[PDB]
Amino acid sequence: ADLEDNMETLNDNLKVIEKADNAAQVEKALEKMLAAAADALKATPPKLEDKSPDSPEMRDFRHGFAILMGQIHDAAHLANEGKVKEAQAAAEQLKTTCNACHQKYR
Amino acid sequence: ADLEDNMETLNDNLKVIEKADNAAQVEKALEKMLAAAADALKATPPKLEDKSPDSPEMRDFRHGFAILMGQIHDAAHLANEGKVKEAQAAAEQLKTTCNACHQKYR
Ligand code: HEM
Ligand code: HEM
Ligand SMILES: [Zn+2]
Ligand SMILES: [Zn+2]
Ligand SMILES: [Zn+2]
Repeated sequence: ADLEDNMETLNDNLKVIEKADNAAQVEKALEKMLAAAADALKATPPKLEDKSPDSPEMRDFRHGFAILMGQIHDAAHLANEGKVKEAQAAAEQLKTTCNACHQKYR
Repeated sequence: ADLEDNMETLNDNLKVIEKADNAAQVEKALEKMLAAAADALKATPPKLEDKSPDSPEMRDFRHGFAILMGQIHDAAHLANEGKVKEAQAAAEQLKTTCNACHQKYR
């Protein structure tokens, strides 16, 4: 998947998490988000097309996913434990990260 | 990249880290390692080449990388602060997460 498709995946699954009945659905949705975030980390977003691979901006971008994958992983543990609404709230607070990178780079 | 190439990148940077001259270099290598761990996440190891991508084995396999990227992440911050030494000792203990996975799965 390219970046836009990976982002849609992060989007489709946050939606699923909000409305899931049970832990297993939340946990799965979260696995799917982890994979997409991971697959997207190597992308070059259109706004940063003209900076070098090793530029502070590109490194910042990559670090944005390291945060995101970190919180996703944590949300995965809560859901894996059976804690549905804590997991759903962990998915909601992830949005800070989505937003802080869209402000800079989308 | 394929899994061999990613593991090569992991091993390689650890040796760049073991003998780095400044914090910048430790940070750069740790970052390269995070990206190679990100990319490897979705590989299927030869040990599980017959297993479904959603088997319990493959799940536990992907967890190993989630854990490893977390620890790389924290090591990256010690590097970034400029605590070169502590970062070098941090990277050395990552080998636990390397061997732990290798022993189950390589
Ligand atoms: C789970 C949290 C996130 C959600 C729900 C999300 C959602 C989205 C959506 C819906 C789009 C529109 C793309 C399309 O039309 O298919 C998009 C674009 C984009 N996102 Fe995210 N995102 C998240 C996290 C992030 C993070 C952490 C970063 C950066 C580190 C990021 C970087 C970008 C960029 C650069 C674009 C523009 C892509 C392009 O035009 O090629 N996103 N995102
Ligand atoms: C910094 C930590 C790690 C280092 C330095 C490392 C290094 C290596 C090396 C040198 C190899 C031999 C393959 C080659 O010749 O390149 C290898 C293979 C392998 N590693 Fe790692 N590894 C690390 C962590 C992990 C983790 C966390 C996992 C799984 C969660 C993993 C899974 C595997 C597998 C499945 C192979 C066999 C692939 C093959 O050679 O066909 N490794 N790794
Ligand atoms: Zn892809
Ligand atoms: Zn960080
Ligand atoms: Zn974990």
